[PDB]
Amino acid sequence: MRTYEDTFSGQRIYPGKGKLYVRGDSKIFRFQNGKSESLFLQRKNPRRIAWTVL
Amino acid sequence: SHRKYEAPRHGSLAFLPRKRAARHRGRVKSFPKDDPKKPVHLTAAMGYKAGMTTIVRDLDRPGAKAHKKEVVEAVTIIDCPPMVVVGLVGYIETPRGLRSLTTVWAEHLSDEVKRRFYKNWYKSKKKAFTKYAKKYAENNGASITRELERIKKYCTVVRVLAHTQIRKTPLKQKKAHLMEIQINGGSVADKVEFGRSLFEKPVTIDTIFEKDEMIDVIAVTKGHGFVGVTARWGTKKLPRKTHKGLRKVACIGAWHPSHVQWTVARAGQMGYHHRTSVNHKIYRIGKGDDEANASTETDLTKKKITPMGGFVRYGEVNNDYVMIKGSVPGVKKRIMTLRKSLFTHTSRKALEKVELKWIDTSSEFGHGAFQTAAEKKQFMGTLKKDL
Amino acid sequence: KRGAPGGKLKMTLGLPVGAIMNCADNSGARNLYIIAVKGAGARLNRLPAGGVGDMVMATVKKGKPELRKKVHPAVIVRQAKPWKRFDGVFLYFEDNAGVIVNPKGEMKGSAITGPVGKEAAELWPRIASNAGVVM
RNA sequence: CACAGGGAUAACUGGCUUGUGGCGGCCAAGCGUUCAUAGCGACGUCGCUUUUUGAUCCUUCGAUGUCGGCUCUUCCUAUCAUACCGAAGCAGAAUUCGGUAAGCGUUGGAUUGUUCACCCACUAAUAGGGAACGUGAGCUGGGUUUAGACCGUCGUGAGACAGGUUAGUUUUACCCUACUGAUGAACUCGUCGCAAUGGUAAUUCAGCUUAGUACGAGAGGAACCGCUGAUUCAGAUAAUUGGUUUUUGCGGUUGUCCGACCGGGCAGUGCCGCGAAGCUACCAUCUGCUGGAUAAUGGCUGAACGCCUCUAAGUCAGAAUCCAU
RNA sequence: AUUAACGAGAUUCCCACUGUCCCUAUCUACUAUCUAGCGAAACCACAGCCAAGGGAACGGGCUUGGCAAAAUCAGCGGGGAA
RNA sequence: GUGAAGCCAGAGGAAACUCUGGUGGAGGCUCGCAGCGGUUCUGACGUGCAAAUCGAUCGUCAAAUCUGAGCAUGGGGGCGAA
Repeated sequence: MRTYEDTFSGQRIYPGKGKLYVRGDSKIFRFQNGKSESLFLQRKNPRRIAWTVL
Repeated sequence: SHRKYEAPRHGSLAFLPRKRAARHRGRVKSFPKDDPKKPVHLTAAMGYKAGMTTIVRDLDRPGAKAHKKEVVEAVTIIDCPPMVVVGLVGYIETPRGLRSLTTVWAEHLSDEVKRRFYKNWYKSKKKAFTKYAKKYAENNGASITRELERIKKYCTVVRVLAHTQIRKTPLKQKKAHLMEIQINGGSVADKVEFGRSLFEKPVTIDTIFEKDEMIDVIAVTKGHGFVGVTARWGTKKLPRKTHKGLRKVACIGAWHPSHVQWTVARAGQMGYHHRTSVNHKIYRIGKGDDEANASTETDLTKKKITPMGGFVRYGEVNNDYVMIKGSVPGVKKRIMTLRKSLFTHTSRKALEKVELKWIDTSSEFGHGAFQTAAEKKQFMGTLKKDL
Repeated sequence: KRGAPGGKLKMTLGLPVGAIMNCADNSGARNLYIIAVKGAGARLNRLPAGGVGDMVMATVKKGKPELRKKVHPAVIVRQAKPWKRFDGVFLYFEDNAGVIVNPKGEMKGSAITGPVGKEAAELWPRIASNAGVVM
């Protein structure tokens, strides 16, 4: 057992939660909930979202 | 003429009478076969259903694909405050069946059980067992010891009367529940002696059941009001251009059968039926006094099994509990009934010895992200309200 | 013997008969049109369907004219519908792809472009020896 | 196109018959390396069935809604697959003939209104039929079968054609019974129990090992147990993933109105992003038991018939069958 | 015999799109439902549980059997050759 | 929305006549509101609001377009883009 961090927002991820995404260029993204990936697939910049860790 | 293309029937005729259950409390119909060489022991328990959560463990199944790797499974939590023994019953064999001939009660009864015998308790006089209590301390209880001698003489099976302490749960109800539990033991004299010694005493669930044991659960399922054929039995929907409704059955019978038959799907009541689900497994029996009952061998965090913010539409568990793999019939707060198994297990999958590795305690009221409040405080930092 | 992998654990089936997927090797084809599934059962009105790792009978609709108007076996390598393994994690790729194979299992092509699912790699040894990044 | 009538008389069901259609027997010339009967059978001859088509005209013309498909339940056995068995011109593998058996299954598509048929692909297998040629107050209206119109052949003409083609209104249940569920009078009000009768449920395949073993010159090429998965069906549940949005919960924005800011109205929910709770999906997760009695067949002791024989008295094993749990 | 433009004319194929379909799920408004007030019509020999028999050759009533317990509410479309 | 004849200015040519930019506003032409009509859903209702209505979607829309009052033709007769 281990924990991961959301790629878009930095929230902690526990086993069985979130999703795993693999893009065409063989890049791996991890998400913790539906809010993160809906913003990621909308081409939003994480540096302008006020609640992200980054 | 014959049917064009073959297909199996919809639904099953085994559970055919789809009417509301006669009684709210689940009813046990059979008990495990008696063996007079085992020590005396009870064979049932009863408790209340809290909720579900997620666990993580590693698998031990040689030859499988997921051998020696971690898996994720769902479990269920049952609240189990201790029970109190109230009396015992005896039965005899007759050419028409079994029948009871005697029963004896204890001297003092709690106000929980006395509520069960009344429908308007507030304006009553509460004289339930007042005249019966005088049978004690009268000729040194000569009347009572005569009935106990009768059961030792004419009876073949003995059961015990027990009730729950609903006052130790967050439930609003104050009326307790009463049932009978059969005693399987060495001898009829041993059965009565063991049963009589337990009057007005508490019994904990750890004495009845033990870890990794295969049990059965009996309860009443969730109810739905009044449903059509499409959801009740699961028939194909009619085309979009159908007049006078399209959620029905097109043909309900031939001509000279001449009556609508008992095997055709029709609308009616769904849910709230009595059901018996078998072959469930026990992962862990947790004690209520322990303050670290949700910890494991590898995760050393000190925490209890109640999630953050408590179970939804339920309080928090402060008593003992049992963790059961899978799903069981029944909504939250409903009374459950637990029974020892009738089968014989030699499957090498029911003989597995389970050891847990992690237990989820995140909030189920949303997309919870943290286990405890201290862990959340460290990550979050400090807030304005913290002054 | 009939061609159907053994030991395949159950997973969500993302593509039914009639789906058109991409081709991910240098055989010369550009798309694959699905017409059957090898392990399909029998049930009234239910379309057959398959997922990542099982063998499929397919025809090419766009590519070298030498390869067209025939029926070839094929193996799916990635699907666009989420599915979970026994470890509890849901995952999904970006598109659907497959490769042309012999009925025995040998690949017709020589190289595989892009990632491949982990289940497909384990069942078919020939594809594993040719693919790059897995999962 | 009209009127008075006809079941004294046709087109559809039902009834009697079974020539034709379908299915099953008897005799034994011959075929079958040689040898009538492993598997077939000429010339002849005895039967069964009512899913083919005819013959008849008994019942309905003050009306029984007339093709096909969709949906859903049940029954028959003349058995395609599955369990257990008997034969061979049965070495293995693959096949052919027969017995007990209807418990359980029998599919996805191209063209045609089609019933019927014909090809591609999967599968253990894609067997044959009945119920007013099941099923229109259950649907649909492609075909046939009113009135409009076109062509070909026929008729001097009006017009004809079981020849081709295009467009054409599908009504009513609140009554009785039947079925699915829900209350309930009489013997005081209650709690805890027994079980007469009625219902009943599971199904099939693959991979590893046995094994490149038995068998065979070679080519080829099995099975019992054991282990792990999958197809169709059934009963529950919502920790996780997906769907739903009137939580009109928070945010973004167009038009107009309250003098501007703040805060709001209207555009039947103005529109968009996220969205807890509840419901919900082989689009998600869990679970589905073993006793008795037998049929086919193979046997034991043993007469009738001083021998022999599974049967005559008695008796052993035994199937997805039957009855119970 | 050909034919540009035009057509709520008949027919075949391709791209985009979609709950037509595999396979169903959820939400909203007005009814259905309960109450107060008002309040009709079609239809009707008498009536209303089955199996077989014979009969004008397909009975709710006849013959032989199965059986059979007051008064009632919401749905349904097998029968009354409705 | 498109832009027919007529007209103005410039360029090429031996000539006959040809190019380029504007102006002008024709047509039983075209998209599309009110009016007029009535293709599909074979939708709603079908003892209805109605003995022909209701909703969405549709055809035409400056001309063989729509319409009020007054007058003429009367039953083997009238009138009829049939």
